[PDB]
Amino acid sequence: AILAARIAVSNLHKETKKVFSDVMEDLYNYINPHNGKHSPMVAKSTLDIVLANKDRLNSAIIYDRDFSYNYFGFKTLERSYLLKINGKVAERPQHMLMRVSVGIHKEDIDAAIETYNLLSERWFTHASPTLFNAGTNRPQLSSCFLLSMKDDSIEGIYDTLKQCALISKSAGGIGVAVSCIRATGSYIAGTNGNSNGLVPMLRVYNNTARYVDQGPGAFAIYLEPWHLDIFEFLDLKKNTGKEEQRARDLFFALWIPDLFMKRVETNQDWSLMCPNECPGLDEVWGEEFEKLYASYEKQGRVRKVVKAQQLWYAIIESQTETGTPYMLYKDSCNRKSNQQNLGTIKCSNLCTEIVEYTSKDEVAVCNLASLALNMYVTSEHTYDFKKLAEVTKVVVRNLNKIIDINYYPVPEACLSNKRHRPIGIGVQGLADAFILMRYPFESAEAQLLNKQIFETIYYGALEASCDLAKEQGPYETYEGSPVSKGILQYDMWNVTPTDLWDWKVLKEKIAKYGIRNSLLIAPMPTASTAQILGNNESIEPYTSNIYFQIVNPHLLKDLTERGLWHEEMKNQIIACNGSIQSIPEIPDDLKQLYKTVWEISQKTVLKMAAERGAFIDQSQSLNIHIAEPNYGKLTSMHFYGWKQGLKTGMYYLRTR
Ligand SMILES: C[C@H](c1cccc2ccccc12)[C@H](NS(=O)(=O)c1ccc(Br)cc1)c1n[nH]c(=O)o1
Ligand SMILES: Cc1cn([C@H]2C[C@H](O)[C@@H](COP(=O)(O)OP(=O)(O)OP(=O)(O)O)O2)c(=O)[nH]c1=O
Ligand SMILES: [Mg+2]
Repeated sequence: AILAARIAVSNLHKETKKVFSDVMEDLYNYINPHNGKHSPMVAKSTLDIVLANKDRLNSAIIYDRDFSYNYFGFKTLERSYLLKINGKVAERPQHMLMRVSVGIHKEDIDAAIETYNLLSERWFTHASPTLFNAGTNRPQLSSCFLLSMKDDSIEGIYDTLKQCALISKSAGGIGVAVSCIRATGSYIAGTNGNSNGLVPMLRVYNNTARYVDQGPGAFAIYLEPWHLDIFEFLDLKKNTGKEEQRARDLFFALWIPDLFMKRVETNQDWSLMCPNECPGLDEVWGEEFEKLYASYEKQGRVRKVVKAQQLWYAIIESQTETGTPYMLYKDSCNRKSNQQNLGTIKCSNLCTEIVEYTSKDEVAVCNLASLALNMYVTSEHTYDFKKLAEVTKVVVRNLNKIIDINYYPVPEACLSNKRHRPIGIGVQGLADAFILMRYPFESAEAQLLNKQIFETIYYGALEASCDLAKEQGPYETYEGSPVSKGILQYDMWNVTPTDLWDWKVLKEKIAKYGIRNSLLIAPMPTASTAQILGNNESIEPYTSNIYFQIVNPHLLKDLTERGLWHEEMKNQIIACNGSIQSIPEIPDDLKQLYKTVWEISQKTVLKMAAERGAFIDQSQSLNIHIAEPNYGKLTSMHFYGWKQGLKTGMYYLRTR
């Protein structure tokens, strides 16, 4: 595959123009061969700027950087990231990167080139939609969106459905909070009828997701477990059953109050409620939620009572069957959100890393990028935290520009992003960083470096956001927020950061100028970009020693350098489903370093998530890998994560 990749890049170079401004002119002049219609594939404002600075821009680009991409990463770029004219790729990766850089920075050519170099050297990456759409007409640069139901009426349900349609069309994933919609059997005063509840409503969402493609629609549906239709909700993804009791193309998440977990643990009863009868449960959290909920129980405003454990069993069994629902702890998400001055946060997003406020007037937006953590390790096996912080500042300014540039699919999204200016900086290559540092994932050394990486990210992000506020003013809803009061994320976990960074001085800078962004950090999945860049995904442990059979480059390098490589090892790894643990020739220090996600404790995975979690103001797309699951294991895992203070206790459950 190494030679294959070079030939394919060489072929693309052969088959494309060299000069960036030339390619930009061809893209802009494009004429539809069917229509004879002039449909520019790049925006005029962007072309104007490129032609006006063509010598600097053209001569900045380093075409040899195209050879950096591995075989499958490059094919993925050819497949979806490089603009085509009549089915033939016109952009080199370098062209697309500069198109992106100018797309974000406009007149600021200094800025564009700095971004172009970071991106082309692979220090970080913008999100797929940004890479698709930057520098094009009506550019939709943001990844995903959150929304609440407008109202518990046919009017509201269908207006919200139209929003999802429009957003899906513009290539956004969606998280939707549905708990305010009344349940099965509940009275409808305007028709003198009774509601059929959530399921048939969700079947309309399900078919709308099948209908409207991203640029299939990906809608995660969020429900709080007090809702009367909670048991049916839990069946919607299952492969068995009647079509009318199924919504199999949606994704499912629970927005879990502390009270539920406490009542499961102490084996108490659990009241199911109808939201028309028991209003506002979704608009309070913590103690205020607890009081309200118990008050409705004392008022008899309850439709059904079950054992908390019977609903617990249903949740776990659904996860055993489908890997879902996702597990979010509502009170952890609200109690530790810088956005908590806005009101109660009703849901997360499609990938469970975004925690942002949504109302009938506001659709929250996820503005995302990831840092390639592997790049910050020196030949010395030391971590360049200073460089990591420096790159993080660049990314904050870039995402901040994206908020003002973005073409919003609905006006509610524009209003939310404009008022709160949240961003989500994540990571990839965490497992690679540890491997490069020679630290096993579970080691104490990895554990300290995990904290310190995320301390650095948060610090650098805050610093750039603060400089932005000094330059532009704080975001609109800043005063009255926890950070305006001197409360940073780790304080809300009661965590004292290491001595690596000077938080006292940063807090003084923030007390004086404030900050530009209500939120900053959010480790997202990185499924596409990690494969483009050749890193392990996001914060995940090592997936496998093999992925054409491509042995992991780091392992291959280490075994080659020791004299221990033999081409036979390939098939032994395959026979061991990606493991190197039972290969006798490989030394123990290497076996430890290259343990797979299936050989790594999930308890330590959750702990390490909680640990970094103190420095992540949003949440984290945290998958859980349990080869051989059972109810005790899942129970233990969820309760452990809940009690660690995790916002997102579980994204996907994976097994084998
Ligand atoms: C489910 C269980 C668990 C996951 C999280 C928190 C826990 C908290 C308390 C008790 C169990 C918990 C998990 N079981 S597991 O998936 O079979 C497994 C065990 C060891 C290794 Br190595 C890899 C996978 C586990 N990880 N570590 C540990 O001790 O258990
Ligand atoms: C009319 C109708 C409503 N519903 C649901 C949609 C909402 O969740 C809920 C109320 O719909 P609404 O459209 O609010 O009905 P309404 O205003 O006539 O009556 P009320 O004053 O009681 O609101 O009932 C159905 O599930 N099926 C139906 O055929
Ligand atoms: Mg009504």
